[PDB]
Amino acid sequence: DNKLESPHTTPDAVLVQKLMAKMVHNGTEALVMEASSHGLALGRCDKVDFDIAVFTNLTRDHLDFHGTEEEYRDAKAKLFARMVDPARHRKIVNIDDPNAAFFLAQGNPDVPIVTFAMENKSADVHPLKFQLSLFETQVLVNTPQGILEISSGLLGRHNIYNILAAVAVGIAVGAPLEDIVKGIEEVDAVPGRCELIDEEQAFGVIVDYAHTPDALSRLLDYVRELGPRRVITVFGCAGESDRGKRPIMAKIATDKSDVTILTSDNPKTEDPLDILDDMLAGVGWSMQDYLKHGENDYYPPLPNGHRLFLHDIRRVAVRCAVAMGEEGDIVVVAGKGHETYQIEGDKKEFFDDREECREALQYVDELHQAGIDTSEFPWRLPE
Amino acid sequence: LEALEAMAKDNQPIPPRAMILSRKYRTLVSSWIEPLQEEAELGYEIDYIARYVAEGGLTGDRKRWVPRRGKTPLDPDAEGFIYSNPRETSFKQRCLEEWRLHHRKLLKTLHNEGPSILGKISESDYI
Repeated sequence: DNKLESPHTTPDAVLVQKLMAKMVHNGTEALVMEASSHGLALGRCDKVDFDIAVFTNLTRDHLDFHGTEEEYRDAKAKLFARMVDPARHRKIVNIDDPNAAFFLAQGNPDVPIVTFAMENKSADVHPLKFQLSLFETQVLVNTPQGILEISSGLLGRHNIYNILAAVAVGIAVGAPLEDIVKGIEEVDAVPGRCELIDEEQAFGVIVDYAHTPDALSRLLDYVRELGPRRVITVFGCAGESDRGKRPIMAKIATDKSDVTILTSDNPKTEDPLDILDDMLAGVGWSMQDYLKHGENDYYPPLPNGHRLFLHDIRRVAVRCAVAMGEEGDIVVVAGKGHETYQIEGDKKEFFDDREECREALQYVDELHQAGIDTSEFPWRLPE
Repeated sequence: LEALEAMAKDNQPIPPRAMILSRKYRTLVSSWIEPLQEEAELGYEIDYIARYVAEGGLTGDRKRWVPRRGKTPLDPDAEGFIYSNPRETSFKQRCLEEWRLHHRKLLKTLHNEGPSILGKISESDYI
């Protein structure tokens, strides 16, 4: 159950094998080595006999590193064919992806093959239920091999696809669907990636690791699908990161989100206001304007009808975002989903965490009773 | 226009200081139209990201409009002047201002020259 700290995403193969042997000697009955596409292409999980080698989503992975498409899938297929047993290897993957079928075609044909696609009729898997929600999305899977009950996923299609892919691995060990209750609970346990909303009585507040424009837009679409009302997002770029990303992301956020608060998530040896200006350049504004508009109480809204707001401190920005909410409105924190380190220049602070956002939801009642107004960034105070 | 004609007569090209403002519409040709510090409507939408990569995108070479504490003008057009760039005034505003100044100096001459004038109708015409 425990996980050792490793700097790289995939540790050394010899060290991983030694740790697996030490665990299997005492304290563990099985040593499963799971690695991503890059780890499998590097040779971490390749030098290990894999009993079941299935792909959750087969697509163009490591195209810039390997220099050729479908390289990671071919490496995984070769590693599975190196050590393969009859009716022991599982090829559960989405049938819509051509790389998945290409990888399943290679290797020993005696291995069991199955598809986890929902729209495909050959896979026999389908949701057949309408219970999508931000808290729990339960589906009644009706398949001959898959289990009846499904896991509650936070996402609409990604989490549903992950649950459908895991149902096959859960049913391969045990045909009874009662054993999948623990797996469904662990899937609904709100893991690190795209953490769910806090359990406090308040509006939706989610933490996501949207460090790229594509992931930011995907998460914004996922939240717009579920979001009944105004969607507020707070994120920042990285000092010394590619600045090409900066103009587009701000625009992508301002397009979907009605209220966007931009703050410096990681200064990383760059001025906070210096990168915020480059970010606002995407929507057409500059720091001099914002400030002049700011001097004015108005803060005029974007021509599309959405309001943009800028601050330099991440803590106060997250607090104002978590204090500005409605019954149906949702706030999305996209700076650091699975990270709690904030480094401004040489100094590094670990104050940033989800507990900071929970404290804001807990203490917003005092500001509400006192009379402070959080509807707009210029807060109205008594006198 | 007179200065441009003189430069054309003396075969002097325009210096490379044709500086654009925050809005890339600004130039010596049309910065004096009624809509000042505002960009005109075009068929295609303004591609701010395209502009970003055009000025220089992630090559760390762009003019970031952020006010600084030091006594240095953030606007690049103010460079070369002792105090600041001349205040922005439209052509129509300049025309109405010079018209008002001409009429004001005419009224001043009428005041300090007495009622005696070329006009022979004094009573109603003075008022």
